[PDB]
Amino acid sequence: LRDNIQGITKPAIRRLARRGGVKRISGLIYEETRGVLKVFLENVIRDAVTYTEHAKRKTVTAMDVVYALKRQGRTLYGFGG
Amino acid sequence: YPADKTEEALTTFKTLSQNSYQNKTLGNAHNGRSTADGMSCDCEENWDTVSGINNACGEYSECINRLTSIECISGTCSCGDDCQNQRFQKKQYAPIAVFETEKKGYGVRAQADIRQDAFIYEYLGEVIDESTFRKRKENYDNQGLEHFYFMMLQKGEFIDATAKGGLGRFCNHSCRPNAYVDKWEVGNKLRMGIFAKREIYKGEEICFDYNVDRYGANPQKCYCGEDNCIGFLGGRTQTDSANILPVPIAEALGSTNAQEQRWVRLMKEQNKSIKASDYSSINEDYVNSLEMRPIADKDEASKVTSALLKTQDYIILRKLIERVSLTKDPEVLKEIVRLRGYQCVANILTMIVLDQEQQQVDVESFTLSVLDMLESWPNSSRNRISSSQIESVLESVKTKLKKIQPIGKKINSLLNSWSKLEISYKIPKSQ
Amino acid sequence: TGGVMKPHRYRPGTVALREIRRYQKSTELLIRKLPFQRLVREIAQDFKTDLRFQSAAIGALQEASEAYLVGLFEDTNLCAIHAKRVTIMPKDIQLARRIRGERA
Amino acid sequence: GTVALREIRRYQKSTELLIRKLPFQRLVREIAQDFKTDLRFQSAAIGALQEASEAYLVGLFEDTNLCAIHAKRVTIMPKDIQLARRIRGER
Amino acid sequence: ELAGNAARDNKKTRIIPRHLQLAIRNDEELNKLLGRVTIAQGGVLPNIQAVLLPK
Amino acid sequence: PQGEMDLLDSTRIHPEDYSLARKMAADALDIEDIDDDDESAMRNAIYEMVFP
Ligand SMILES: Nc1ncnc2c1ncn2[C@@H]1O[C@H](CSCC[C@H](N)C(=O)O)[C@@H](O)[C@H]1O
Ligand SMILES: [Zn+2]
Ligand SMILES: [Zn+2]
Ligand SMILES: [Zn+2]
Repeated sequence: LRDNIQGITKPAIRRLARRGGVKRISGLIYEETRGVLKVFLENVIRDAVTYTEHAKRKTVTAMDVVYALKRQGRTLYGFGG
Repeated sequence: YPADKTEEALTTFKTLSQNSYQNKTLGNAHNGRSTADGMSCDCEENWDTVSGINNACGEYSECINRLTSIECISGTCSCGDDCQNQRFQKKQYAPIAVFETEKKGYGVRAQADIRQDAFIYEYLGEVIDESTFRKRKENYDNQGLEHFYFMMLQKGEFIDATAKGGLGRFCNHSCRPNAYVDKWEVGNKLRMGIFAKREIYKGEEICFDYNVDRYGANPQKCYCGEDNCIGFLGGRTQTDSANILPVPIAEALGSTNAQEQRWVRLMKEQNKSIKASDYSSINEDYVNSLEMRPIADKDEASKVTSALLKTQDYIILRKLIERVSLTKDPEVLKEIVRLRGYQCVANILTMIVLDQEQQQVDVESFTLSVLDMLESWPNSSRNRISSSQIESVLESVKTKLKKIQPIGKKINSLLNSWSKLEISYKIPKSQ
Repeated sequence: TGGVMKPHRYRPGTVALREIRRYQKSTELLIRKLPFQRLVREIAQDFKTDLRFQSAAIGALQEASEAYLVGLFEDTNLCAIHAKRVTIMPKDIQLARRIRGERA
Repeated sequence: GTVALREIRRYQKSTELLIRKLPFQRLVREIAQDFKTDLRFQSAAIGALQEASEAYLVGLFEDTNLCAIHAKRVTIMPKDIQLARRIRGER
Repeated sequence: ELAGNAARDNKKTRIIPRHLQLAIRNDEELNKLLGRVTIAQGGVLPNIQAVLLPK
Repeated sequence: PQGEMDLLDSTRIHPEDYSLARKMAADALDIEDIDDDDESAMRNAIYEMVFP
């Protein structure tokens, strides 16, 4: 898998901004949103990965993800928490 | 004022109170995707107890649906029944009358003063598919009808106002219109309304921009009388490379569709910049690179005279004057005299050698390039010159550029030649 | 004379406000599943490979990322409104992250 | 303008508390009275409250200065206060 | 209770995460208690700013 | 005004005097760019005199 950060396409991030009540979108903002999404995903994925590695498992389950998110003060309801 | 023709106009077609559909599938909003969760405005019903009128969703209210061009539906919205955003459904048209003036046919006039952004009248007609539109268009072209009666409701769906419709079909095109057509959503359907772009007073004609796609049809001359008129009815070009300068002006320079194609094809396709279609800015390089051939047609001479009366560019006038220098047909020159070419040449001189947007050497070259055909044209009376008094301009410019002695001597020879010509009579008037 | 009059285009903001209402009324996922899954796998590859990712974990990650982005865009819209603008810029994103404490 | 930078440099280099002790003490007692009467207070609890409130107000003023900077201004306004509080999550 | 009421305004007999998110976010004290939680498939409350609208 | 029909066809003026009538109409409207040989301007002038 090689540089699929472009998979978060411009209409999709436009939709995500549009849900927040934003009327106009600058042309330079898309790289910034991709960067912050990469940072957030990086942190949560890192925490989930070390949770899985402590559990002596090779597959990340939903429980590790919900645990990592709740440990960052971003508690998620609906996935067996 | 002009006599009312409202009933006479009404008798020409089957009056409709609402849009008719070829079938139940056409004209549905969201391409037929029924939005069961219809967009309900959160407005509270504001009933004036005196008049019994529900003032909710008014013009100066904050109704979200009104802003988003969606009409409230009774029994589904919190605004209640008979709100102020049911203009299409209640059919509350502005009061209008039909009359006739200038070269136009029937036309619509305002029977009362109409506010800005106010709904005027719903464009009515039969909703038809593309094939039915093509068949009706072919039938009308066979019938020789000289009037547009088709509007695009949306992609693949048109509205015909020929045999059945409303008063809106009599609205005439204006290149500086006071009204405009807009698309709105009423329930699960799409409507086309006409709204006031500005404040319109009683008796004034109501007009909108047609922005007409010709679909390959020939141009029709525009007689709206607006100062900003382009002279023909149309819209956006069907492709790039189609025009660089306005037709009359382009054909005045000897350029045609092929010569306007060739320049853009040679540079734009080879990584050199040509701007979009806009005649407000003249591209001097195209005019310099254009080829020039002598004029032998009087309609081309009329187009040249129109270009002189319209174009302000130095380079276009230079190349037109050069083309006239190549031109030596006496009949075209007599036509230019009838068109009063001297009158236009006076302004062409004045703008360049009295107003100074250029360099003195280049203006001198221009003056030497424009005195020659003035010396060469056939002249038989000072009454030709009297329609322009271009001699006065010649005196002013020889006095301003007195240091450039060839121009002065040529103007001396020119005024000496013109001074000897005969004169023609003007009937004396009582005093 | 068989030409057609065009319906012209909408004003800037009308279709924007329409789609604002449409996306704030509906609840489906706005990020495509497969590119987001590939992105998650790309981020996870950098630490230790041969890591299988259950569908529920990917869905939870997608939901959390969408919630975070929506909240950040709400804050950035507030920032843009404060600066007498209606268009959000990256400087508002950076300022929102700064005041939120996510960026030092 | 010069004395503004002098005050900024002096207070950013100093470490003593800037809120006066006795009015803050009376404010704490007045606030605590309406939850329960006849309340006693240790001095160290009042000092801890003063230090925490001063740190919180300094952080709020820094974020408010950032908000004021955003709007091409140099003067802080109440709208900056509620913008910082709204974004930070207080109600 | 609040979720069933919010469903009742939506003319629905099925409680979904959307109604739960509506019930939580529209009540001040419940929003205060459940501040830092994201409801899966809950969506966002409709909120358009006043000066964002045209004139 | 340049059309096939003519204003003076509804009068008692003979067709040999149509240019005479148009010169009268043009000179009465104080026009000065008019030339006798320009029939178009004559027709425009008489049209604006009889049907302003
Ligand atoms: N400004 C204008 N100049 C010339 N013709 C115009 C015009 N505006 C409209 N038209 C003509 O009117 C047509 C639209 S239908 C308008 C009503 C019609 N003229 C009638 O009286 O029955 C156009 O296709 C064109 O032929
Ligand atoms: Zn309403
Ligand atoms: Zn309403
Ligand atoms: Zn026109």
